[PDB]
This record gives sequence, C-alpha cells and structure tokens, in this order.
Amino acid sequence: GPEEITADIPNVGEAALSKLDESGIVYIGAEVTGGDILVGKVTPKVKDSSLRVPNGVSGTVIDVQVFTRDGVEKDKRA
Amino acid sequence: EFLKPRLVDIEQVSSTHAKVTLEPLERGFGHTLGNALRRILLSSMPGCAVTEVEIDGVLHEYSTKEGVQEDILEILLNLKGLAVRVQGKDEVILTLNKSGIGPVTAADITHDGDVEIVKPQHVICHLTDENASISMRIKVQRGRGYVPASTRIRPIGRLLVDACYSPVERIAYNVEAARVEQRTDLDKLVIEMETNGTIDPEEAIRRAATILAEQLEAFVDLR
Amino acid sequence: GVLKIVKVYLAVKRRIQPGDKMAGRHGNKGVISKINPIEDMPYDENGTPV
Repeated sequence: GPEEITADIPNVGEAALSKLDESGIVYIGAEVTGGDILVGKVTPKVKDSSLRVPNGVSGTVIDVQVFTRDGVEKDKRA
Repeated sequence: EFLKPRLVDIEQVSSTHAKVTLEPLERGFGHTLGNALRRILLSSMPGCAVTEVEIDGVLHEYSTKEGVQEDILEILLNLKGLAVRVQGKDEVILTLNKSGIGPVTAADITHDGDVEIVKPQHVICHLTDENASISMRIKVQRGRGYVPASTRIRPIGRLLVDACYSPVERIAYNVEAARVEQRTDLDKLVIEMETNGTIDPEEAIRRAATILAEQLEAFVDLR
Repeated sequence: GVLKIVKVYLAVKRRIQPGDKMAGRHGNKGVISKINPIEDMPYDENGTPV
C-alpha cells in the first residue's frame, strides 16, 4: 500500500514526537539532534520509515517544503 | 621578614581601562604576582552575560524581521557584546521595546533597578520602517569563563546565545623600581586592566588574590 | 510512484576545533592541534595575546 506520512508512529514515545506537528512534520525553528524524527513516515508491512536526523548533525530547522502528487490529498501542514 | 604589598593607587584612565599599583614588592615577587594575577584575572573573573533571547515573531536566528536592518543572527551577535552589571541576583530578564525609525540601542532597554547598562550607546539593531516595532526579552545570567550554547544542557523561539562571562578583556603588568623609605631593592607592580566596564578593578584584584590564596591553601598544609 | 516529498533544511553552526584545516593564501596549510586558553598564549608588552 501507499506510504503514509503521519504523526502516528508505532514503538516511539510521545516525547520523541513532541517536535512534530499534527501532520507529523517537524516545526519550523525546532532544535534537532542526531536521531530526532523530522518527518514521521510509516511503511506498511506498519514499519517505521520516518526520516530521522543523521547522527551528530544537531541543527535548526529553517525551512520545510512539501511536494504533493496530483490527485493526492495534501496534509494540513501542506 | 618579607615586605608585603599594598594597594597604593588606582588610576581609572577610562570607564573600561584602569591601572592598579601594588607596593612594595621584594625581588622576584613582582613578576610572580604579576603573572599569577594576570592568569587568574584573564581566566576566573565572574561577570554577567546575555544567555537567552526571545524576540516576538521570530522562530530562529536564520531569519529576517520586516523593518529591521540586521538579521536575527547579527542582532544576537550584537546582544552577545552587551555589557551589563546585575546587582543582588544571578539572573535577570530585561525587556526591550522600540518603535519607529532609528537605532535600537542598549539605552532603549526597559530600566531595572538592580540592572545597570554600562554602555548605553551599544547598538543592538536598526529599525528602518515607521510602522516597524521590535520587542524582545533578554536573559542575563552571572557566570565565569566561556560557556557555548551548544554545550549547555525550551520552546521554539528561545534563542541561545554563547556566553562570554569574563568581564576582563586585556591584562598587562609592569615591574618598576619603587623608591622605598631606605631600601633600593624593592619594586612595584602596575597592573593595567581593560575590561568591559562591569567589574570594579579593586574588586577584580581582591577576587584574584582570594582565588590564589584559596588555591594555595592546599599547599600551605601539604598532606 | 512518488506520493509525497517533504524537504527539511537543517542549519548548523560549525565552530572551529582541533582537526579543522586552516590555510593562508601562500600555500601555508595546517591542521589545528590545540585550542589554547588565552592566558597561556604568547603576549606582548601591552598584554595583547596573539
């Protein structure tokens, strides 16, 4: 099935998803460190395919861009 | 048997530049105390530094604010150089509100009784629009040394500023012959200190001597 | 086959540290070995350290 981008990721605590919004995309200006989830994505098997910050790449989120295919319901963040 | 030094003169050349004279000194003691005090003054003097900023409508430093000449990064760098002396507490929150065209300087910070701005002319930013207005909450903490924000162990919009707590900027010392009552072998130590204006030079000298004596207490009774 | 793309831009301040490579314009390159404290660095008669 299609991959879903959402804030509902299994096997992760709510603290690890505090920097995400309702859509599951990191807030602008959030201070992130290695291992932090930027975009929550679940691939059906569901498995955790969320985009995570590379290790030791602690930085600030300064921009987020969303590209949506035609005929696809764009999320509230989009 | 040794002639102990005294503080004999404090020449306040400017608000941030002073000279302290220690006299009399025995042979060799001038340079010993000079170097010890120089190292302790350069490394261990406490001061107040800006550690956190909260600007309304700003999420991170890598952004612009409409009507403001500088980037948020440059405003934060300017605030890092803000020299403040806080009285009676180790942490204070200052408020800065400004509107209209003109330089937003340290004099525009909302006056607080326990806080003193040594240099009111310090420029923080520039407002270039008539309708532009800037509002920020500046956190000032007391500390010593250099504490980078990255190493410090918070909502979005609270910007961490690297803290350089040291108020001392430059230390030089000179050992010169001092005309003693009869002896010609004694000397005097002139310590020239340039600071940010937030520490009293006599307070700095006494603080450095106290640190050195406390560090020597271990050796005074070795075991 | 691409339903959605989310691009996140991460901005990091890299501060100078031992192991970083410095150079002039004359071919004089090197690697920083130590971040010396200010009171340990050589200084002139006016107290100004290098």
